[PDB]
Amino acid sequence: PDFLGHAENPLREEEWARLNETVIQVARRSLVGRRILDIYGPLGAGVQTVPYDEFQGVEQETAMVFTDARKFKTIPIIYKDFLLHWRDIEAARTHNMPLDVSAAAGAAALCAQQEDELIFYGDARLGYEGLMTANGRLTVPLGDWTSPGGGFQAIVEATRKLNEQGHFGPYAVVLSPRLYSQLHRGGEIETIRQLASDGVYQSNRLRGESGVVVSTGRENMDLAVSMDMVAAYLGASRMNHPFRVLEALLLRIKHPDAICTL
Amino acid sequence: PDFLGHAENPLREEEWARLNETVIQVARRSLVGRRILDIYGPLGAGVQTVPYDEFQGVEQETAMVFTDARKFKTIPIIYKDFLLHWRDIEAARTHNMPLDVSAAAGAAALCAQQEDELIFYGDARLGYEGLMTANGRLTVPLGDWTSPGGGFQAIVEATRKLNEQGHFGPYAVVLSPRLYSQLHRGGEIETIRQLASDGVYQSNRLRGESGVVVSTGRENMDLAVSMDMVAAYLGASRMNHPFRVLEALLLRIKHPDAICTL
Amino acid sequence: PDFLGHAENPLREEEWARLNETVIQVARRSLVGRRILDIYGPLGAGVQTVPYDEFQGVEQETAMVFTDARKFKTIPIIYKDFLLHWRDIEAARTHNMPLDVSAAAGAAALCAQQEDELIFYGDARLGYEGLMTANGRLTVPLGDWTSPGGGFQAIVEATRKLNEQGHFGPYAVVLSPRLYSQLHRGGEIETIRQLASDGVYQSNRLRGESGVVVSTGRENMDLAVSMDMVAAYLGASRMNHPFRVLEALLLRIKHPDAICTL
Amino acid sequence: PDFLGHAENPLREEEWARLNETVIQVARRSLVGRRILDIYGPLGAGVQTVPYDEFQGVEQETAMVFTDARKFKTIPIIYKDFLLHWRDIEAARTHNMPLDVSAAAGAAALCAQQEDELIFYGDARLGYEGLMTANGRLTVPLGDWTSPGGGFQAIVEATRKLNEQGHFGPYAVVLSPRLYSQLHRGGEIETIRQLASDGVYQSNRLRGESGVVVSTGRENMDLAVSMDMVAAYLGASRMNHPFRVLEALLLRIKHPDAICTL
Repeated sequence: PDFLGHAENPLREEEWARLNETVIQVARRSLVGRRILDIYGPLGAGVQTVPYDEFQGVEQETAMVFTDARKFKTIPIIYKDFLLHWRDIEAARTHNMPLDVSAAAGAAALCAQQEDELIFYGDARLGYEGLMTANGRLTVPLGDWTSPGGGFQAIVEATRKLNEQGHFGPYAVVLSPRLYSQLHRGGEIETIRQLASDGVYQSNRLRGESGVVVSTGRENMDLAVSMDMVAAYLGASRMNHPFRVLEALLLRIKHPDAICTL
Repeated sequence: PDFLGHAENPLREEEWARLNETVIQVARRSLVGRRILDIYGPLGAGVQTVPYDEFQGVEQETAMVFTDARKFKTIPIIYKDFLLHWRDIEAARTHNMPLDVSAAAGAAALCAQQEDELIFYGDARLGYEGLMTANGRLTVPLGDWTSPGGGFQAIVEATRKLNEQGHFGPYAVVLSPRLYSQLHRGGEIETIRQLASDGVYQSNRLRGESGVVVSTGRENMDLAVSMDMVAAYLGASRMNHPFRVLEALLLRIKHPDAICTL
Repeated sequence: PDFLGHAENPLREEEWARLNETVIQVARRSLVGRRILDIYGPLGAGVQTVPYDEFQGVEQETAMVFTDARKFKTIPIIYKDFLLHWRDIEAARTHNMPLDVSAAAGAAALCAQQEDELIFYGDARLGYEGLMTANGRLTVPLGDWTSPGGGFQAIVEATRKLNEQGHFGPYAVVLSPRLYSQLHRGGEIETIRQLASDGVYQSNRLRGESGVVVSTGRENMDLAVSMDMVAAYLGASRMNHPFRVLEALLLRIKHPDAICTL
Repeated sequence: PDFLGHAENPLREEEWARLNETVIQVARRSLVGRRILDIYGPLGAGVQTVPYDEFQGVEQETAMVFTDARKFKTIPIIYKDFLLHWRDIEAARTHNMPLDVSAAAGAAALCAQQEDELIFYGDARLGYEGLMTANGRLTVPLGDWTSPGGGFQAIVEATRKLNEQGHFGPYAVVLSPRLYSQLHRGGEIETIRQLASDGVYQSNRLRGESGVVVSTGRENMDLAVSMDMVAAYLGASRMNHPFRVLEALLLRIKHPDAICTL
């Protein structure tokens, strides 16, 4: 039975691994920032604060007191809860029928949307900054995208001004849906991907007529992931089984002038 | 100790088996419908819906689409909660003294009363029907039971009219307490048990001056039991241990004209 | 799978044995003639004709030709068909859930009703006789059963006249429902069971205000059962599985004056 | 010989596996909904009903009765019959020559056409809904597709309105042949595949000047496949061998506002 008491493990090893791979594949399919940002590895669930800066480095009958000049920030956690019926779990095992993980997929999609929202825009009340709200970014006037080549000229101007401060490298462009739906002239996206070697992507979190061009590289910006998106058991409730899809991560912008918004 | 942390199993194997047999014996002692109904086996906790009908059975350059004409209904669950103190459980094991299962017995009795109520009368809002509320039943005018033989004549009339549609077989009679308390003439119940071979029983769920005669048989009516009455651990609360006596079952009336109410 | 082709055995050994025991128990619960008749054993499915009489027993330059004076009669077969869905059988095995045998139970009940009808009344067009239609039976005028002891006096008269031809022995009485529903005076059935040692039974096949008293014994009447009631597979149809509950048996009345109808 | 009697298996293992792979490849080549829908696994032939909703989740001297609020629907079966001559099967084995499976291929193609018809349009008499007939779908006025970019603008409007309710994600567009034959301006399909990441497909079941855009994901819509398309033996007829290509599946639309028809 295994349903007549509180359980350490309500699902079998294969059921947990089908819940985890579904969560991971939904996250990979719905996340856009992981394709333009470098990951500072999976640090571990025990890591709570990370340095937001780079380490620079620095007696007469008195000892010296050395304190790190680097600033530290705590890693936020984004989570979403869902529930599984116990009779459905009993049906998976005794009938030998697959388990439905639609609730887990929906929770993972919502958590991945929240992650991209946090990456592109910060919070302004917990101290977190985003790519579109960082201080020091380079901002270029927008141009008429309806004309053939207006978006190309805007990207050229953005690239040139981002170059003028010593940031070149492969470039990555992320555009709002309202800008992305104006590239209908033909293969006009392919003549912007030749200036953006890392890629041109569409982000639904971007609001209004806005886009961003970033000079990629670990020296400019990282995504410190304390723990990757995963599903965890919150303990049985009233015979039913609640689970939580959670991920802990932070965005570190070390060179705020490597970002150029439109 | 085993009380200093959350537990998979707060009771020992013998304690669980003394809780389960007490629940089963209370259910058997307090249930009347299991003596007049045939059980469609213990289907399992994974079974959630069952067919309410019997399977009857049923190209030109086009494939055919076959859908079952049988109707399906979901199996209801009846449950009752009780609580066990942790110090009392510690006293069972360390003092080697029996455990008190009075709360479990009371919960089982309440759940068995609810089961009989659901069997005899449906719900009318969740779609469930009962023996006294089914459409198509055969209803006979009642007679004066105070006179000697009035109940016998009522049962004879009920039997004859139930016969007139091809339903004979061993007959089972279930009477309300107010009808059962009117058989004081002597061994008058024993001259009705000779017409009802399956038995004459008393049911406290029956309301008013009412009774029922059923032509027993799997072809006429079944009691699909997804899972038998059992006690399950709902997880530790604040050091204390809540348990739930639960049973999942449904009543299937396939020949509604095999039932005759008084 | 085992459902992707025509099958020798659609059910497992345990499924066949649960179909067979259900058929047998329904037959035993619904048959009344097997309690008053002696069985001439299970002869076998290969037996088609049986002698209807008892063997009594019976040269000048010419051989003699001996032909048995016993008459022979062919054993009738009573059958009823039902159907099982293939998806339900697949659900029994893969889900490990019990199989529903309600159709088999209904077919067995109908076949058992037909058997009792054939036993009590013959056919008159295939040559078969019954207990209530045999030539030579002893018939006694009926009496008013409403009066206290009228049925007892009728049975006494029947017993005395059945005695007057050398037939005593344990007596067996079978009454119609309309006669059986007139024994409400009290334990009046128990004062007739003291004259009928084999038993007083109720038969729904008997029509009108009629009953029968038989002097039991193999020398007077037998029930030759070529094959007992059993379920057989008629071969797959269109993915679905038809089965047949069948029984082959005949009633042999060797002393027609050992039967007394009311 | 093996043709002189009824057979469990008229074909050899390799012949069955060449009949099954041909059926599967025809289904894969002729099915379009399996490329835009997520499959709720092969549940098994024993599964007959599935929940059409998502599980949400929910004493005083009285037990509580809990009934699932989820609605259940039965899984339809689509089948097509074909026939194989016995002399042709004998020729496959004794001559060691390949077997012709053209009839199986045709039956699989017809069954796959019926599956797509059922997916896109329901039945309206058995309770099944489709992508083009669901209640709650988002419907956008159509535009002149002859003009260069009219289809692109229609898809942009559909995407924006489907976005306005919280459904973004990879988008999948399915168009009727009469709409698909109007993309002759050049690589205009490739500038709509940049807004539909899951793909733009053509469906012959769509009628008139109609198309659909769906926000893919298990949380929005699934295709519960009880059993995949397979060929089964219906039993020998008159020396000849009939087979049936059958598939049991249902479409589950849990978020009807994730669908936008043109």
